[PDB]
Amino acid sequence: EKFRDEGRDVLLFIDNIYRYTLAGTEVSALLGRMPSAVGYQPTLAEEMGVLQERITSTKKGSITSIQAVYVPADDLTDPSPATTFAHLDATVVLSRDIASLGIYPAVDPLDSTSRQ
Amino acid sequence: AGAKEIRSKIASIKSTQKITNAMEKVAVSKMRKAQMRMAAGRPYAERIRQVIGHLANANPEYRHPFMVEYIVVSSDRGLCGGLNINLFKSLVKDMSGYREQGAEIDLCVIGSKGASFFRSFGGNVVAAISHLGEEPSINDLIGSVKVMLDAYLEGRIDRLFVVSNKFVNTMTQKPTVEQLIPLHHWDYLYEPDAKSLLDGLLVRYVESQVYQAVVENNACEQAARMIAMKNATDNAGELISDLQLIYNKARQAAITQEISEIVGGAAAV
Amino acid sequence: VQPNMVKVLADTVVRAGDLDEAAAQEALKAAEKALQGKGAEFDYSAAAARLAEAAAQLR
Amino acid sequence: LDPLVIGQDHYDTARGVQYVLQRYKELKDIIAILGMDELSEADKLLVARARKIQRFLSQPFFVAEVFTGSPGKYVSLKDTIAGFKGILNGDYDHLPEQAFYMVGGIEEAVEKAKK
Amino acid sequence: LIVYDDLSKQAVAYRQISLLLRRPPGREAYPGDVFYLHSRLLERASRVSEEYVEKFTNGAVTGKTGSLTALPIIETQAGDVSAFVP
Amino acid sequence: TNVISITDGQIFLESAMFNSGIRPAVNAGISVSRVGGAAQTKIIKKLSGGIRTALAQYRELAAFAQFASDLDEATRKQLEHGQRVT
Repeated sequence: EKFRDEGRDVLLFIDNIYRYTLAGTEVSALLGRMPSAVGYQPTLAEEMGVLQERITSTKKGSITSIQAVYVPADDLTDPSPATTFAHLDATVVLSRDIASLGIYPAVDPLDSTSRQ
Repeated sequence: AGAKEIRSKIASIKSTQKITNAMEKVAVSKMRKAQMRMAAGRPYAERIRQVIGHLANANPEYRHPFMVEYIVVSSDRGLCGGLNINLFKSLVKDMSGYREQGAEIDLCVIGSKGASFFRSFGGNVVAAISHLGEEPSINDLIGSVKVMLDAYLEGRIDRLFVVSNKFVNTMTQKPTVEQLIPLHHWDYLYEPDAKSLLDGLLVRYVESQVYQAVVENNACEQAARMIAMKNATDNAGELISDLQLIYNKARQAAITQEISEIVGGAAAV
Repeated sequence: VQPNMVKVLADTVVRAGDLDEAAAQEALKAAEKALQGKGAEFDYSAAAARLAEAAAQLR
Repeated sequence: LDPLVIGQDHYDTARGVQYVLQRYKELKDIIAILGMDELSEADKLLVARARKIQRFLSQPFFVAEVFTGSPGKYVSLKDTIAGFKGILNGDYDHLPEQAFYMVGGIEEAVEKAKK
Repeated sequence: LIVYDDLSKQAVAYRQISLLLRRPPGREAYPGDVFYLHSRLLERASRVSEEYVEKFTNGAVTGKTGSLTALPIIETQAGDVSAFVP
Repeated sequence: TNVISITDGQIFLESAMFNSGIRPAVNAGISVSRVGGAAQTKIIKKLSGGIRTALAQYRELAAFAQFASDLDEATRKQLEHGQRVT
């Protein structure tokens, strides 16, 4: 946000957005709050919104974010993936098969998508 | 009930999907064995046709009854991708021409699914053979072929045809009807009488054409079986994907319910 | 035989009037149809459409 | 649904319909994977009758007329038993499967098959 | 080299103490800090640089790197790797 | 399921139809309006009745269309009209 306010376009890399959700679940349990669906914190959507709504394009500059995503039990309907996908604008999928052919970067042009 | 029954259904369908994927290649392997057997029998039929052509042109002294004016091939087993149905559907098209012409029909049947078809509609069977191996032998066809040849010599049949599938390509089996009985510088040195030679060669010619129709239908069957097992493998994959979605719902419900019973129990203590 | 070609067209079994007739008579006996019928079979389309749809719905 | 309350004719017709629909429900997974053509000659006939019974159970209502346009139908118990008994006995094996859909009494299935 | 023959039994013992101390339960009744229990233990297994060994030993050991390798063992239930502790 | 128990009909949008290029992806097979039949104007009410049946005739033949060109004239005309209405 300081670099954005200097009039720049900035990249914010988040090592794993699932670990941010889990840290919120752990803190919520330590504070004694009543758990929600699948055992997540009752504040799941608000905690994601407070972080994701600051990453935007403004009149001064912008912050673009690349976030690594982990899907629990390969279930795309789980509350963590389901809450995260509401904020994403693009999906880049890396393929082990494409890397085996010697092509780099190993993006899958068929599975990867963008709202743009 | 819950997650346990769904997990058992998935495992059962997953085991079946693996063999239908493998059996598709087993059918392709058997398709290639049938295709080499189709080619191996051609030199004999074409030379018999070359001999009869000259031996009839050069000898205007005698005209065989076969030179002046249905045998149905079907499978003995399951997994056929519409092979027998497309053939029976087509037989009616040529029979319709016979109904407009007012002509009578005699039928010969090769294979168990063909016998089951005519038996379910009241079709008049003059001869029938079944339970032949995937690699048949011409000596089993002699019986069924002779009854149909005799009916021609007795004047009971005006024209005879062989109904079978033709191998257009590895993805296409075509239903067909082919006429069997009604078909220059030197002369041959006949040891026996020419009538005996022409009469003997014409019998070998028709038997050879019926055998080639049977072997080409078996190549079409293995090609149809490949498509059918490919489709079964693909169809099972859609069922497993849907059952995985139902399982995930039960996984989330079990975790939510256990926590709701646990939180209620700790609030009372 | 021809001046530049020799073709031998062999037979798979020993033909004869008895074996040749017997296979035909056995094929009449094998045509075991308790009720012979007529052959008109007007239900062709009713069965052909059912199986055409069933074979399409499978794919 | 007791022989001492409704009589044996109604009771056996209802039990016959349930037996056919139960057997059709057991074949659903096999039909989805291998198709209808792999079933036995007995199962094929039962599945064909199950599909007709399942469609004959449908009925246009006098309160549902606004949704589609079709006129409503009132079917007596006598006509209901006669229709399902005939389908179970095989008296309608020749009529097409779509002739039973939305027709009230069994005689209307015979008239719908003429189109 | 260190082998922890059952980290799942350590988690069960810590869950017992936490429930008897009346601390708030989460998924599978484990406390909110069960991830921190195993993470605090497993991040000690490491390889340290020559400068770390030279600083720790006050120059008694020079030009050598030390290490601790860990082989933790965990028991699954009917192959379910999606359980909380696993 | 709670909102369907309150509202007077639902417009279902299908993911398969949307990914197939049919962008206004309304699923006619299950989308319904209870009070809306009395709300249409005379011109749209009279012309729409013939169009909902055409889409019902297409729903059963759409997937098999590539090899359906050899069927009877009735089946072929119903499919051809169904593709044009779609």
